[PDB]
Amino acid sequence: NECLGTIGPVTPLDASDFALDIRMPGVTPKESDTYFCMSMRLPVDEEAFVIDFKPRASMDTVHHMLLFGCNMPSSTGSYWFCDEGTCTDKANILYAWARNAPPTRLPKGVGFRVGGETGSKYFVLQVHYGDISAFRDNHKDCSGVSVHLTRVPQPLIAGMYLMMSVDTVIPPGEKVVNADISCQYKMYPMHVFAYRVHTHHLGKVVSGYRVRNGQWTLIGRQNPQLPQAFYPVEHPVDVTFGDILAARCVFTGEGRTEATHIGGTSSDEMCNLYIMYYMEAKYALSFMTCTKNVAPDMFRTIPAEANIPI
Ligand SMILES: [Cu+2]
Ligand SMILES: [Cu+2]
Ligand code: NI
Repeated sequence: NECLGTIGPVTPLDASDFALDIRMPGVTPKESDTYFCMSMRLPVDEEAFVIDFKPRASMDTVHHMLLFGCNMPSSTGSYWFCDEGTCTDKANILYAWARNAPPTRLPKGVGFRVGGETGSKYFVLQVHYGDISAFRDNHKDCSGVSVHLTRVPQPLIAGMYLMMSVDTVIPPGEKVVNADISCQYKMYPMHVFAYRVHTHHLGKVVSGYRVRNGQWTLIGRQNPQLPQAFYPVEHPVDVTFGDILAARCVFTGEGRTEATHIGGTSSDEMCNLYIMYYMEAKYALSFMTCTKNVAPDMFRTIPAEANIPI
């Protein structure tokens, strides 16, 4: 979508609301599959709430876009290759836009808390230029996301529960390697409303579940090779103190002449399940993470769908 020019990136929507456009600074990808990053300091220092997102993506070149909240972008520059890093501190994903899998809106009354003393001070945008054909014109690109921010406190707060493997090793040619992740939930109840799966080329299926008294409730199941957008859940699933979140990524080593471990490059793998949730404002925490596997055995009871592709 058009570069903003003279009007700037901030549009007053009303006294309490305003839209902030986060766009690439007129960039021109010179190689296919370029990952460019840029940051935007929040205009206000006080706490605000992000209540909507509107993509401004060029349907041709842009493969996917991710918007994160953090306090220390990886670079002080205008833009930079994301392979340099997104955020020095923890990058809290807030939005993902995938080319052929349109994003779902946040439920109304739900917002991510930013700014203030504890929320993100910056937004970091990542734009993945896949096919850079339409860039021979050597035209500058300003794709991005328009965020709707409000100072009006939201009754439900959005957060992210990230389950990620750190130790997986996929022997070469190995037909099937599983990456199990599990943790006991120890906070106030959260309600999952969307999920996103992330894996590199060896990923076949990624599934996540709430396990309560031994029964498995599907949160989300997706083939990570399909566009990695946040997909809505079939039905809202509350996760409560006492429950255990379980996730499994099914990989294959076929095609690889060497072992593949967890890592950031395409020759490495990742097993990430982003579980987007909402919590009552007074009980809400913005992010939780599980990088462990506390109930290995429990996986003997994982639904068969978790192993069969989709
Ligand atoms: Cu992409
Ligand atoms: Cu990755
Ligand atoms: Ni409920």
